[PDB]
Amino acid sequence: MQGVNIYNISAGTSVDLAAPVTTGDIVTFFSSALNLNAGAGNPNNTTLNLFAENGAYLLHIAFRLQENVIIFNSRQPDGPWLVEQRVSDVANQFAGIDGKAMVTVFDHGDKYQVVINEKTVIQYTKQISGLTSSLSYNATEETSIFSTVVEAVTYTGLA
Amino acid sequence: MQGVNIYNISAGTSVDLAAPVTTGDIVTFFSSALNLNAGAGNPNNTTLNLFAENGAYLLHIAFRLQENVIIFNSRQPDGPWLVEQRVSDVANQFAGIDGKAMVTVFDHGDKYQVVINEKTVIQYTKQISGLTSSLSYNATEETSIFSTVVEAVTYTGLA
Ligand SMILES: CC(=O)N[C@H]1[C@@H](Oc2ccc([N+](=O)[O-])cc2)O[C@H](CO)[C@H](O)[C@@H]1O[C@@H]1O[C@H](CO)[C@H](O)[C@H](O)[C@H]1O
Ligand SMILES: CC(=O)N[C@H]1[C@@H](Oc2ccc([N+](=O)[O-])cc2)O[C@H](CO)[C@H](O)[C@@H]1O[C@@H]1O[C@H](CO)[C@H](O)[C@H](O)[C@H]1O
Repeated sequence: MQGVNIYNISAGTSVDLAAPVTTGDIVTFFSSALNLNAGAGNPNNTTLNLFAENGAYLLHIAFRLQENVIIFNSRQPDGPWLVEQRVSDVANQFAGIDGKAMVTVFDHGDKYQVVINEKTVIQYTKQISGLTSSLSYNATEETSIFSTVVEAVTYTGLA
Repeated sequence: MQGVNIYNISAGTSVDLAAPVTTGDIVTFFSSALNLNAGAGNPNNTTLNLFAENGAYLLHIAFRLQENVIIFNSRQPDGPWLVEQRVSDVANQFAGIDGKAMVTVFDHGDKYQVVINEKTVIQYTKQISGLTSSLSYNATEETSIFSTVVEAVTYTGLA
């Protein structure tokens, strides 16, 4: 059965999905703000994460203004960060829409397709496989590029 | 190639899709407001529509607060309106989210699954088949239950 689930994620918190995200599923994060003037992160300004049930970072999306890049990586719950994939020119990815943004992740089985607004920024070859059972939005109340609360909407049971 | 498209639909207007919505695709209408104290409709307070290339209403979603029902119907290019399907208790369908709302439509080929926020309100067996090439949001300032502008996000090329 296809379903839609909605979550309010406050900066620095995580949520367990009522409906896990697997191959064929979609998750979109909505921000009611776009603060490209957030300044230096620590080192990240904002991160959006998809976690496996074992706590592994299946997909880690990090916006780092001080380096003008968007980083994509994975990490076992007990291992070190793996190989980073980077997309340069942050402002460029959000161009066209001001004061807000949306980041969509399509779980394609072997890859995660990440779209910022209407622009696909990367076809991320997975470094770790599995279903996503938790999501998180991490940032400080001072240096995040997104609103204090980010809304996550999942479309599951699609396949 | 899976894609995300965003449209800003002002009340009383329609938009042509850059990427048509077909079987397996999804469209979600986002309202930045939810006025359940709107004046009586005549008879509709708000309607959301998916049109075929020929102008047929593939799916017509009409909210009627005063009558306390949501109407689902289809209309042939030159009319007439077809068989209406109704769902009672409008307020209850939006229960869970205050001051805003989302209506999602899944095109399952033989049916359209409509979900208000997280609740599926109907599995509408199509009366008219075909590709969705445009969308519309109709309402006026005093009768609408939604915001002046409704944002529509389409997820296509999913199948
Ligand atoms: C502070 C900082 O920019 N950290 C970067 C940096 O980390 C290292 C680690 C070790 C050494 N070294 O022994 O010489 C140099 C730099 O580069 C890393 C990539 O090579 C990371 O970018 C790291 O930041 C961390 O990135 C991960 C995701 O990959 C995650 O975002 C962490 O929160 C972040 O600290
Ligand atoms: C005004 C109104 O309530 N229109 C309804 C109604 O149509 C009639 C027809 C005759 C009379 N009357 O002689 O007193 C009153 C109401 O019921 C129709 C269904 O039997 C429709 O629901 C009609 O509204 C129209 O519905 C279609 C979708 O089916 C669409 O929403 C039109 O915009 C709407 O006017």
